[PDB]
Amino acid sequence: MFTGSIVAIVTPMDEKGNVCRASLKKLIDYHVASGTSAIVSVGTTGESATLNHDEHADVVMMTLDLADGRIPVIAGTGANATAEAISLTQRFNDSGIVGCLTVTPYYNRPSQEGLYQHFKAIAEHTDLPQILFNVPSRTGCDLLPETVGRLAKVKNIIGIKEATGNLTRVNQIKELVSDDFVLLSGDDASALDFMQLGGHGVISVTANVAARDMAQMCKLAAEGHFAEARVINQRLMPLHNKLFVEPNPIPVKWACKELGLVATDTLRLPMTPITDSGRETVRAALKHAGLL
Amino acid sequence: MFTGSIVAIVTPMDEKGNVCRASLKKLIDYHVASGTSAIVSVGTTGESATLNHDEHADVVMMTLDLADGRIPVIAGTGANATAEAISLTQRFNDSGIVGCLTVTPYYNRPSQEGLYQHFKAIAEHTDLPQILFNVPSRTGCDLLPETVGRLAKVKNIIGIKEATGNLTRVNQIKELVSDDFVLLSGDDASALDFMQLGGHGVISVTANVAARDMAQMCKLAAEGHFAEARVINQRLMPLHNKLFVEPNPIPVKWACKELGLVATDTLRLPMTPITDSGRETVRAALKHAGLL
Amino acid sequence: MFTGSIVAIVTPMDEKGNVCRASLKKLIDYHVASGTSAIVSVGTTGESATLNHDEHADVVMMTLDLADGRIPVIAGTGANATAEAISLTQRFNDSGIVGCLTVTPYYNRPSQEGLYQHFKAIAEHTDLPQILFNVPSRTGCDLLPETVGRLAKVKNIIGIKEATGNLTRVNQIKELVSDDFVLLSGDDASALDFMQLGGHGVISVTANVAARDMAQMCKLAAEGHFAEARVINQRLMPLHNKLFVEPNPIPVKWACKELGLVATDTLRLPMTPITDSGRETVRAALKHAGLL
Amino acid sequence: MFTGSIVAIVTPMDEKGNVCRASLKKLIDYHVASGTSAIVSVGTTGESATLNHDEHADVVMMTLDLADGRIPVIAGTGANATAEAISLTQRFNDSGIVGCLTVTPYYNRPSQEGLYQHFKAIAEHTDLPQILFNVPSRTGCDLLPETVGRLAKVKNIIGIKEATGNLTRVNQIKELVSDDFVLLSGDDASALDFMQLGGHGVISVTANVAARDMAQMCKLAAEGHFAEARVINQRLMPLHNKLFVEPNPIPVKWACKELGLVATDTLRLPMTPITDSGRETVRAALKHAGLL
Repeated sequence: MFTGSIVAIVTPMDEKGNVCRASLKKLIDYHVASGTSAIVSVGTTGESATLNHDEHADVVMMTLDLADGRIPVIAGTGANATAEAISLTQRFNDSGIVGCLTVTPYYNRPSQEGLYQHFKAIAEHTDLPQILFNVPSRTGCDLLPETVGRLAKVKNIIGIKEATGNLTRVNQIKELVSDDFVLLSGDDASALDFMQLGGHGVISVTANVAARDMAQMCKLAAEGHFAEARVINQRLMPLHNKLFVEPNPIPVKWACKELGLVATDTLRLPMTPITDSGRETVRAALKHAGLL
Repeated sequence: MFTGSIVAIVTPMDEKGNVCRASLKKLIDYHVASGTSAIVSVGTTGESATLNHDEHADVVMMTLDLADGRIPVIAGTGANATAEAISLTQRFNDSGIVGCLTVTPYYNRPSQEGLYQHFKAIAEHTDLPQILFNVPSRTGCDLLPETVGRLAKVKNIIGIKEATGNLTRVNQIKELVSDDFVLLSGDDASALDFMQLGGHGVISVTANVAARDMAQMCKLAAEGHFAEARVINQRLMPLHNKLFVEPNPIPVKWACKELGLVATDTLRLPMTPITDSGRETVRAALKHAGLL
Repeated sequence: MFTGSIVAIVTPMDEKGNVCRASLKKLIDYHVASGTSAIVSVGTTGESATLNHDEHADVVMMTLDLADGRIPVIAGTGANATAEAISLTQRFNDSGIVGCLTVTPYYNRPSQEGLYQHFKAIAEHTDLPQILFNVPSRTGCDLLPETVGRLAKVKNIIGIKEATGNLTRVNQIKELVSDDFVLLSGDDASALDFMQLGGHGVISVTANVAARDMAQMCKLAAEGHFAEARVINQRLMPLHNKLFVEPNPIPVKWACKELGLVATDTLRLPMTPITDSGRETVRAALKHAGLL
Repeated sequence: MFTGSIVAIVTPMDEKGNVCRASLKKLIDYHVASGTSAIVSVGTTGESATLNHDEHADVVMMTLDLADGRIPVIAGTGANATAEAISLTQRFNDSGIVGCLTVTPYYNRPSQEGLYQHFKAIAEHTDLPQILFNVPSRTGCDLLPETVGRLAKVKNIIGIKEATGNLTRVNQIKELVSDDFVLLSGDDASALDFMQLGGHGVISVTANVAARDMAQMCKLAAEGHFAEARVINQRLMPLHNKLFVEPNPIPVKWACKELGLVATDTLRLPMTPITDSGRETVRAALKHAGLL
């Protein structure tokens, strides 16, 4: 499933930074019960940056196992070297995942033509559906709509997570691609606007802690009841902003811990513990959402 | 040596995309003869992003052996995961490299406190001199002068490659650190200005193909003879700019091949072959510089 | 009328730069026949910058006279000194205009509190409805939603022309103001998106030359037929962009001349004649729109 | 004189918002005694935006008479309409001012060709020396070095006040113009760096309240004694920054009043009184500078 509220799930860790199975199970049970459409495992919010490919794979397999068919799982598979992205993708073939979320190469700043060849080659060497992921603030490059349109012609490139926060992109992309190509927001604070403009859902950080509200908001939005959805969004808006008051996923892991959904808020360096000021900002956002 | 013209050297490759030993030797001899003060091996211009850590270590060791004590070699050791940066740094402990060039974590956007804990841990796991590297347009994050001052108090952290193109940083950093701390431009087009403000040199892309002029420009600059250094800078300014007409190192590798310095201009995806129009652009800038 | 397609009308000039009555009449007849909701007289596209207050007033009175009750007229009245904005506003009291379009002070970069006091004082000393105008790219300041919300409580501040091109502003403002406060796009290329998000119309440069299409697009948008409206918008999109290929109103005045709607494309300095390249770009956009 | 520390002088006002003659005389005496090289009368810091042209001419003439041949006076003559800039310039022909400081048209965003025709026409209607003024954050447009080179060939255009804060412009402009062409910082915080790169001085806001230190800093800089100039710059750096904590000239006028240099800190709307928090911020920076 590539529609509705999709959680960009945290990788819960113990005090030594290793995946905590008991916390992860609890989160998955929570998403099943709360009506989340799918789980992105080991994307950016899941600390893909600081797990090696072995641990990355373990977490995705553990997520599949615990999910036990009750909720679809999409694996993060992005890399800034095309050969590495292919290799990582091969690790998940015939695993049970329903798709992959794959980011524009970060740091090395390829051209549009380079981005096109990068994703075409990934797509060629798998049967798994691919969701492109654009986030220039993190990567230093910007997959423009024209190039998205070229890539949408590839059979198994089926959608895009668009995280510019630039809402003009929704209809620039939409007019260049087929009606079943999926447009997903990657920016929680502008996500309802994104859907109102024609987007089909959101890959969401807020959904980690407000899963039920997020699920209802996205369904109301898909039904065209945008005013009914804005009431919920307005409740969630302090969360949409303050979950990024310190680098993601520091705030959301703290929030998960405060709610009792995970055992510890431990991250891996270069992420560092939440400051006390961040604590009180996030706690106030959780209260505004009605979660504490 | 952490002063004068330091080349951010390309990793020349055969048509298969693997390191070409004869081309690399030719490049190193060229830098020895040209007066280049040091080599950065497998930094960004050397395609650190598309080489695995074993391949990257093989290229550093091969560059060191080929230099044969004639020119100091600095290893690129950057990673966006701290444990991974330590691990890569440790491959070079007691190897003969004189120091490491280590970038701010890219993509995961750490806070200033995160940047501090990252570089500090790295420095504590090595005896090698560490040069910080700040390049916000590639990384999505910006190591501010205040934090550079903090890290400069670590015995082992001895300078910064500053690639913002924002020349105010030279004296903001200088007043916060000791006189022994080295300040290096990471932006060829503004590097002479950077030295005129008190910078000690440049880690240069232009130097790959104009090593003699670059060495002489930096020597004049260190001596305070700025007007004569500008005459060289003006010859070189089209290269400073046009070597980024397409994503680096696509232009510089083609220019190396055109000058007979390397056998092929092959790169790894997501870098792609230079376009015809970029070919003509770089040819004209080489001509302007008097090289072709 | 402050809803639908509102033309930011050109001030047609003869060869000496003086208002051309015959061309202006033709334009007004054209807007009456084409279903334009209203005319903004002597706003930015009408060269408010280069007419003095006497000429400014003459053009607005001439526009009223020629309009002859058939179409409502809104006068541009903005100034970067509060006392000048008041004085200019007093010139139009009891003139027949239905409202004023008043820009954030440009150049002097006041604070939010300053912007609040600026517009409150203007509003206090007239009965005429006021439409706030935010356009940071031109002014160097940005009237934020919070401050719009404070100003909306003033009886006769009735709406805003929002020209950031940042579509998140629509619902940020809307939730802070009453349901009859009017939200108008000031950015043609993102205007349909703006209306789809809840905006009530557009103060438009494209409407100078594609009035009928613009009127229909805005009505379809108000009725919720967004797909039907996008077909028209897609026809107009090259115009929405290329009318700004050179500084507005240079392209649109040329376009008006090519269509025969005005006698000359003359502007006042520092606007200069369209280049030949601009000519062919704009002509191609007019053809794509089906106007030539 | 178009060299050294040139003050962008406030227009001190009584509580009614009109020019206060006793405060202005006190300021001019202060600059004569302090070693300030020249006064810019009714530039931006002098509230050119909120004074009509008659009031602005009255203040320039009063500043000239009070200077009584002891210190050269430069008139601000900027306007975004070319005919208006000419008219204002002509008020000062044969008046005793030594030159004009004239800004790129703000708000109407002319092309580079427009900027060329604007400044050229102005220069042709006067015998007075003209200093160009580029400040893109206020004006919405950017006079590039290439165009500065073009205008410098006009006999009458003799320098530029560069307020981008982008220090690369110093040598981009310098290589395109003759050695007689003057380069002046318009950004106090980067002005010493600007002079170290070959700049000839600064038109300064800081100098309003720290005229002695500024004159001495610029004198040391012209002599090449940069390290000793930095010691002064560091004393002054909190002012360089905090004098813009609220929109200029709100902070500098309050600081003038606190030092007993003017009778009131009154400004014209849309500038508003300094906040309590800004009061405390500016007080601390004055203390740091050793003035209070």
